[PDB]
Amino acid sequence: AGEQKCFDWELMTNFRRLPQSHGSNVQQREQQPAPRPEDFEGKIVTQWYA
Amino acid sequence: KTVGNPIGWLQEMCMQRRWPPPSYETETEVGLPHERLFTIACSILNYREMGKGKSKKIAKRLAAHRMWMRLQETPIDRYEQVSKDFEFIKI
Amino acid sequence: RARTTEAKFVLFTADKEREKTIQQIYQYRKAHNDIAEYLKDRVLEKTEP
Repeated sequence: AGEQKCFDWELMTNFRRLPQSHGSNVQQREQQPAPRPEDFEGKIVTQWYA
Repeated sequence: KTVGNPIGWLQEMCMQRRWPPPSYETETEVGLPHERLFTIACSILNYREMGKGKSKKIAKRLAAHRMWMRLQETPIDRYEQVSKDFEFIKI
Repeated sequence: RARTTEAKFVLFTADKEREKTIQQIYQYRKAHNDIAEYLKDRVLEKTEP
């Protein structure tokens, strides 16, 4: 609220540990939700296939 | 697909039909002593078939199986890659 | 040799020899168990040949 800053509770309550990078096969990728751009904007990703 | 004792079946067919018993000949023994290959012949009447194997037993069995089928018939430049999804399976 | 705590022992075998090497490892474990139980149960007063 205003120019005052506060602790970022949500990130730490979510990121207790960094999730491990695991690949996805076509079978389980088929019913996964379609990637949406705003979830990929300004984030960190890694190549699990390379 | 060699499930059984094909030499026994071969001699069974020979002696049941009073056909001459299966004669077996060893022509060649080729290769280094730790990789010698054995070649066994089988001859019954006018039919002669070949069987090869790492052992005289195996080559004999293969020749017998081959001629057993015969007498019934006639009355990359690249290494393949590996997936990264390999895991450590406990033993 | 892997004597440290939580040490990792890794075996590299191909797919076609998986069954045979698994049987070999079970045979080794059974031999170890047989050695242990033979040393445990056997009792002798003379304790020398």
